[PDB]
Amino acid sequence: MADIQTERAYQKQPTIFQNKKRVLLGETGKEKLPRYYKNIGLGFKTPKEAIEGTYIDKKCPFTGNVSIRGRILSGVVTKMKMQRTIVIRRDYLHYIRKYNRFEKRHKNMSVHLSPCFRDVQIGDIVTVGECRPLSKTVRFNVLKVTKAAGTKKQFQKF
Amino acid sequence: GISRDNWHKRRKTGGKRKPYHKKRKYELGRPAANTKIGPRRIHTVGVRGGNKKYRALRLDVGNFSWGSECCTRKTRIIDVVYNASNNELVRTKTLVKNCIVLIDSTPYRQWYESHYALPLGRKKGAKLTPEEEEILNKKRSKKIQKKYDERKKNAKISSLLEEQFQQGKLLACIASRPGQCGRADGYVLEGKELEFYLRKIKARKG
Amino acid sequence: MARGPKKHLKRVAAPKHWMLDKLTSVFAPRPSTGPHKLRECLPLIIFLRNKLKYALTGDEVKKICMQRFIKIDGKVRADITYPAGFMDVISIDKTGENFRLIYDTKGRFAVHRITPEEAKYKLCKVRKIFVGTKGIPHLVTHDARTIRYPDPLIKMNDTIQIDLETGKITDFIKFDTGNLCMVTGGANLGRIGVITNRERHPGSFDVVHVKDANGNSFATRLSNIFVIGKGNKPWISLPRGKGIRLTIAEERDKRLAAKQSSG
Amino acid sequence: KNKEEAAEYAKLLAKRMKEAKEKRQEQIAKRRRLSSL
RNA sequence: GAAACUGCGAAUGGCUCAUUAAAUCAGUUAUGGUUCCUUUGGUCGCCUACUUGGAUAACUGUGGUAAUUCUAGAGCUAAUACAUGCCGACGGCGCUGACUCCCUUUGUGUGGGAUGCGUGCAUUUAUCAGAUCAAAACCAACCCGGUCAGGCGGCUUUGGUGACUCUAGAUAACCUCGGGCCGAUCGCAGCCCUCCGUGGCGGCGACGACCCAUUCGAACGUCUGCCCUAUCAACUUUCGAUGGUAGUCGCCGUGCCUACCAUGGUGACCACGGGUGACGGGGAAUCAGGGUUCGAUUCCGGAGAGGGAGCCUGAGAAACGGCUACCACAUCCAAGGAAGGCAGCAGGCGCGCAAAUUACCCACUC
RNA sequence: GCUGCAGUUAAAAAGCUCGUAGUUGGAUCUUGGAGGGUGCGCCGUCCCCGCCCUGCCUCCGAAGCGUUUACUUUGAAAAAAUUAGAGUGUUCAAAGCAGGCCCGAGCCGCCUGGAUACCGCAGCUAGGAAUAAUGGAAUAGGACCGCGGUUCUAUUUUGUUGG
Repeated sequence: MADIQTERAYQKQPTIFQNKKRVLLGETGKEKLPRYYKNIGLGFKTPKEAIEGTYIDKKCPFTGNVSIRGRILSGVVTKMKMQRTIVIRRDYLHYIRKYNRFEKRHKNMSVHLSPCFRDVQIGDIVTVGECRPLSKTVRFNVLKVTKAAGTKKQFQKF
Repeated sequence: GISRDNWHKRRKTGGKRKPYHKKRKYELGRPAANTKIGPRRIHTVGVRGGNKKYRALRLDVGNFSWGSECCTRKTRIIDVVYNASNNELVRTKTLVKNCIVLIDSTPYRQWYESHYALPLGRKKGAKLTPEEEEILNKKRSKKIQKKYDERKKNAKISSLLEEQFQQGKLLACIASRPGQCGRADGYVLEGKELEFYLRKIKARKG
Repeated sequence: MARGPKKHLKRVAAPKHWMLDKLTSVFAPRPSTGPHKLRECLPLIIFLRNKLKYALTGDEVKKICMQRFIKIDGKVRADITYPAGFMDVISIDKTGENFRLIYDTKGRFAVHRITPEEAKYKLCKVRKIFVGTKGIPHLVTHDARTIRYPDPLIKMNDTIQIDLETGKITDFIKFDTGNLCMVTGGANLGRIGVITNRERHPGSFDVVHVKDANGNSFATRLSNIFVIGKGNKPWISLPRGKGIRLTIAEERDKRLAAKQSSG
Repeated sequence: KNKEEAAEYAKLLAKRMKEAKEKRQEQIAKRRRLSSL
């Protein structure tokens, strides 16, 4: 959790209003914050964390004001140095006829990562989706965390 | 002049982008209104695609709405108290979106007393006897007491807002973009936001 | 370039299906702004002097038009480069001819005379269906005609019989498995046929498996499919050929057999 | 003219209910049969 | 009907390839991130109304300047230029209401009112709305329908897209104001009046406007593909380098910019740096097959008009057959001044291995 | 010199080994009978196909929906010019996109045209399931209202509305 609100500006979802009010129990009222969410589409389940969560993230595909349209890509997570954003490495095959073997090649792609996803840990394969320019670098948003404790080289548990 | 284009600076690779074409009007951009509080002045600006955008420089009244009330009143904007972006904005008393201002309350008070007939805070007897009392006294027998009776329950109003009423100045957050729109509008703070700003207002103050 | 709208067309960079020659000049007509997209249109000038042979010059095409001789969908059009298109009518009166612009199996606007009725109505494919201003709803057809208050069944991709004097939809056809179809673009441009299947993709791109009256099957993008009535029952004239499509060998077999003997 | 179109359109949508309304009924009644068991 | 004013074009075309090496660009995608003239489709009732104010050109006349696409001064004076502002009306409907009846002291329940006084859209803000599902026992209130012996039951509603804070509706205002909109045109030629002079009506033929969509587009965003080089191996930020967060700015996305706050982002899968007989592609040439090389150049996309930078207008231009400064060049002069940009068509100099008429026409193609 | 080079002595295997990147990687997990194309004079010859001597589940469609891919296969999307390449009497041809007829003109006229193909990749579709990788349960886990105690949330419905 950690107090979100943290900054100096009051974090809130736009046009989702309040009004607490008098009388007893709650008190005001118990949830104290109406929350608005939506499913991205493309059959990406909007994870519970999004609905359950307090966090604000405009950039979030479920909780925020961003639409996912365009290319849907998958990549492996190389970095999770930056707050709320990750870098994924995309391997692809380059074909060279002139004589014919193509050589592995890669590209790194910066992509925003909603706090709804966690355990975003380097090594994880992830499915990101195209989006409106979030930041000068970031074109994408993490839609699904593919996972696996597998890759055994260790034993994951639950 | 000013040039939204990235095509200066450096990419992510870090390589020196080489100059392609000049600075192009399509990329065009501008100086800020830096709108300031006081007797109204506005200027028209030519924007892309025809279309005219108001640049407000100096504003004294805005249209601020009391959300929980569901009512909006036009008041003088007294001053700038808090600004997340930059402090100068506050000290200079410059108007921008997200700026936290103090409006004036009197229009809100006049409406509230009239509609609920319970007067805010615990002001005074002499005041009641004077004007606003006349409204309170009202009557029609009849006319209005029945309405006042119907109301009650809400009418609690929230401690933080009422306390502010005593001052005669209410905290509000500028919703609109004065430099763009030419209107300095906003909503009275409240609930949680009001709690956060009060914490900021006292905390930093001293 | 780079400050404004192009006003010229280098001929050669014009759409093939007008079948303008290579020599002649540098520039093709270039369709005015109008009810049909520039690629997908047939500037009257090409119709009057390139298909119908009424005109020789472009100077003549103009002289014809200023008479008022020619109406498109009923309402005299006086521009040389007016962008007429699919489902348009075109009526030259003091000559008594009604023509409907609808495709070859080549994919070429065909010279297709229609009766003095029929000329009354055209079939438009719904492009969007809209709640406009004040709460009114509207449909938008391919040919850029907006009709308010349509009946609530009508949904994007359905087609719609427009009156024509009056505007006014005077019924409709749903897009459902088994409807007759006209192909309005792409490799299969001009083929007519029933349906069979719409394969659906979220994100983007829906394909329509079509089967012709010869059990010939093919796909195109949903964008390219136009509904024109009920199997064996088109709601308009079809051009000779019933948009069939025949192999270059079949095509040769017909060409030599029908003549140098066979009347 | 616009008023006539709006009024006529409402009739078709409102009148359609009669024929469509029956459709729903063929569900409510059955909703009891399945629950029976 | 010379002209002038007005409106529109002049942002297109034509020309060259210098700059420029993931830049440009090609194929693919996209705008749910936005602007869009025009066409096309829609949208237009609330006591000067039978219609408001007053001035500039063309013109006349008088001139100035060595020389000017210079222009003064004055006297007029046109408008679909300019600044205004209305007949139109129509209301029941909202809040207020002299009040009054019935079943019950006070009250409580059920009721209904003569007369007063925000309502067209646009924009901005705030709020609501934008309805998804199956059954029962009791208590407090009260609607109808069939009733006698307090006693039996029961119903009505919300547009679309895979996903929007989408469209649309309701409430409170706001003004972006004089500075949103709702319109202050022509030339040629028989009607009728619950009734008498009026007001209502009739032929031929001569652009604006608000808002929405459309069309031609535009501006950005996706990937995937580029020459040589390591005698270029670490690079990028205190003059933002990568990210958070909020604002200002822009047509709009975005470190665009700025504050604060993090310390990032990239590299042997060649980054960074440098070079270049590099504009990029469709294409071209050489033909076993594989390949090998070129592409400035009749099309597409991009770029520039002596070099650099800035700007006005307008929907669209960072325009040079616009302007403006400097910088480099050149020209006229009565020496104070003043006027200019052939990588447009011809032509000419210089350059070189190398490249045409100082010609005719808008008839074709547009 | 991919296809398709040479390196003992001709120009050319580092003095030798370790070694990261890169490249490269063992075996092993499903087993005649007729339909349609073109030759030869009612007969047959020679391909191609489902067969004989293999998506689950949800509970025909729909939907659930994919273990990841690469690959390959079938579609769409794929500028014109160009190029390969059909139809076409520029007299021939390069070209060009025409033309050829009915007709002796009273025909107050007919009509065929101006194909198609290629189009890298990447992306989009789709079928295959070999090949190459890839998925887990052995410090036990997944399945099936197998069953329960604990707690939460959403709206049908006791006419209506509140507890």
